[PDB]
Amino acid sequence: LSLFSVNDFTCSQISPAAIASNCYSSLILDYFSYPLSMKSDLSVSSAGP
Amino acid sequence: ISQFNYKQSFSNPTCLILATVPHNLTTITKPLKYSYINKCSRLLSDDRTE
Repeated sequence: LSLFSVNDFTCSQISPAAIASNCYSSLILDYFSYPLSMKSDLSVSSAGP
Repeated sequence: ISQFNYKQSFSNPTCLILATVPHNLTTITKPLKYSYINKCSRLLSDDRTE
């Protein structure tokens, strides 16, 4: 969070504080280039392209 | 079934008896199905420990 300003912070089916506090059996981090304008198009589940 | 439902007392002398009601005796009422709890657990507030 310090390295990159967070334009949108959302967690689905989980709490951000909870993930940090609880030890994780596995951690997957995904980085991809994405346009700032299409905030709605990016979703955990959507009918969007 | 013994672990999470009913456990007999080791210290007191105990007898375990399994019996089936006769057709003639209608006083008993049959349950819809036999039901037992397979597991019982408590999740801690942290959620990392159960």
